[PDB]
Amino acid sequence: SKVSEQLKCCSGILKEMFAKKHAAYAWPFYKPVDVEALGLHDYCDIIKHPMDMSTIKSKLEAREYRDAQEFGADVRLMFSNCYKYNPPDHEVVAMARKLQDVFEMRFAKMPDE
Ligand SMILES: Cn1cc(-c2cc(NS(=O)(=O)CC(F)(F)F)c3ccn(C(C)(c4ccccn4)c4ccccn4)c3c2)cc(NC(=O)Nc2ccccc2F)c1=O
Repeated sequence: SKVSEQLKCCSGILKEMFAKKHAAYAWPFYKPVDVEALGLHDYCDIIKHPMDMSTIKSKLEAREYRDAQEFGADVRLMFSNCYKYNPPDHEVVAMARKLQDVFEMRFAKMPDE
């Protein structure tokens, strides 16, 4: 099915996002932001739907995403939360932009038929 194939591409993109070659900028997105350990007392107030790569991985496996668009929405939610909460000069934002570039360039090759 077109959907099965799209999901495989999504699985491949997320696997690449976890790969050692991208770890220097991907690592802060591997798991949910630990608001307690980082002392981000206002994070929950500011961000309504936290998202991270391990959460996306778990959702893909459980077959939560019906298609590439649903999967893409959660990847873009992860980056948007970073752009929303952090000051634009924060290092983590620079890292988000590098990981988003890897994501967008490969997600743009999604099979179209
Ligand atoms: C998506 N996301 C993720 C994180 C984040 C998560 C971590 N680990 S984790 O367990 O949570 C998730 C996991 F496992 F995947 F890695 C660590 C461990 C160390 N750090 C540093 C040293 C740091 C600095 C620069 C670049 C990268 N890492 C750190 C320490 C203190 C304060 C900031 N940064 C982390 C940062 C923070 C956000 N935002 C943010 O830290 N904002 C902020 C902090 C202080 C002042 C102003 C701010 F805007 C955010 O969005």
